[PDB]
Amino acid sequence: QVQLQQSAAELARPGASVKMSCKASGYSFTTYTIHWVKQRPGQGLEWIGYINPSSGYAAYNQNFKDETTLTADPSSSTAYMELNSLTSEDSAVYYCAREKFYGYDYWGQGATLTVSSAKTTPPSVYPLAPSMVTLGCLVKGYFPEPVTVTWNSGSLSSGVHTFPAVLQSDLYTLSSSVTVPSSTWPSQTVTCNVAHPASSTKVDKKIVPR
Amino acid sequence: DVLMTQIPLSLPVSLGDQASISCRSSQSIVHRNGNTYLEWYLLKPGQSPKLLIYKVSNRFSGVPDRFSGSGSGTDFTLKISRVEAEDLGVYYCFQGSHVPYTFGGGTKLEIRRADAAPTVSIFPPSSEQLTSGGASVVCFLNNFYPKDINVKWKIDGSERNSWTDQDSKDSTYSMSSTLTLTKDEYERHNSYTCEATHKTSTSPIVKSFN
Ligand SMILES: [Cl-]
Repeated sequence: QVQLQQSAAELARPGASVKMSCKASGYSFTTYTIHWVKQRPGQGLEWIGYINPSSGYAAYNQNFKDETTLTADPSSSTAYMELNSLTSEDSAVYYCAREKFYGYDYWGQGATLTVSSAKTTPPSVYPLAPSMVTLGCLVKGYFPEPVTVTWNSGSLSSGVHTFPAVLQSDLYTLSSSVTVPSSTWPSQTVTCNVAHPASSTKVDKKIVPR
Repeated sequence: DVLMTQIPLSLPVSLGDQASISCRSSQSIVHRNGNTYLEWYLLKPGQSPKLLIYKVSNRFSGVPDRFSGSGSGTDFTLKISRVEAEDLGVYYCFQGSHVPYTFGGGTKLEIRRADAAPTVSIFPPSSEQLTSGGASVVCFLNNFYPKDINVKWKIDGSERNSWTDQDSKDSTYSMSSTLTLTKDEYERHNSYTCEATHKTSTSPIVKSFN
């Protein structure tokens, strides 16, 4: 069970530093190099660097070498990317990935970095109630990205539509919908589960029929 | 740096047809050891990148045999035979021969299916949000094709947005339009109207609420 576990969301102040981690498990940590890749909405994918935990050598994209430091701790099977002199330009999703023989075969889940002076704000979660019936929940007024939404703890997966967040007045708003057969609601309970990792908050909202 | 130029930017394709994506490097990407470390990755919405092809032409384990890679020197091609709906997303080529490693700009593969009219639904502000002191009317326009669509919000007749990626199951698009206003302004109006104009039907799809 090869796994690269990151952390979903980091908020850091302009000018500060942040140290993101990539905990590897399921294989011999020192035998593969760990690479870091940046995904900024309108800039494709960018390779940041890699660290070879066996030799200790880190290679850097020279465009970011003055703001980037890569390290690895074999005793905890963890790779780290430290970014310094942060600007809004550094806000992005960052992935770690392992490689040795056939390219980047396993990837971390990604870590959303936001560089801002704004305070962390958990979302307000409101229910949206009215052959086929559409329900939803509105996840309003949170910062920073991201939030995750499931329905019935992941048991309700077909018929879901989660919409990308929109930023207004420095806060994000997202909506999620789920379409269900009428014969099951409100007999079988339906709950939207919202997670805001940056504030470490989880909310479960039952959609009452009223 | 090695520039990776990917063609086309957008690749609409009908189900079962073939598709071809090209990648051209600004210089040869033959490593000193004789290998060409050209890889192909697929970024599906909401998922980490997925390795498809390594060393130009070698299919990664678990990748369906309908994906193939070819090319040499500076010109490389990803081929998808009998495209399936699960194939949609953004394809990237990647050269791992010369530091800094570089990705292509990405190609968004989109499924071309029959035109589909959206299912429109409108949702009033919940009780909880009203207690808070805001008012959001939410309009879902779900399961339509193609992506382009128009939405108009009208309060008492007078005039007053988030798009999903393409759905991997039925190749349709969905959109959410949220009208935000103060609770005081909400209390002093009666009819709220969400109109949906799409390529499918000549008449608009109107959903209102009192
Ligand atoms: Cl590998």
